[PDB]
Amino acid sequence: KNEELMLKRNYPRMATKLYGNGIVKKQKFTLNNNDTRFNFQTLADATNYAL
Amino acid sequence: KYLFPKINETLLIDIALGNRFNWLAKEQDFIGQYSEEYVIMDTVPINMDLS
Repeated sequence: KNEELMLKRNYPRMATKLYGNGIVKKQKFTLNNNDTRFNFQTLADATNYAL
Repeated sequence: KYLFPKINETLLIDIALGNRFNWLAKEQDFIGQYSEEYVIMDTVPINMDLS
C-alpha cells in the first residue's frame, strides 16, 4: 500500500449512553387532633401512634 | 401367730413437674375485660406529577 497512508487519519470511536433525570417521589400523611381522640382511649398510646 | 404385722417404711415417691414455656411469663394487674392492639396499613410512595 502507498506511502501517503501515513497522512490518513483514524479517530477512536465512541460508545456512549445517556440517562437523564430520575424521579422525585413524595409521600404525605395527615394526623388529626379530634377524630383520632374519639378512638385511642389513652393519650400515651396516641403519642406512640404519632411516632 | 399372734404378733401384729410390723410395717416399717412409707416413702411418698414424688417429683415436681415443669412448663417448657415459662419464658413467656407475663404478669399483669387483672383489670379490664377486653384488650387489643393495632398496626398501620402501608402507604406506598407516589409519582410527583407536579402539573
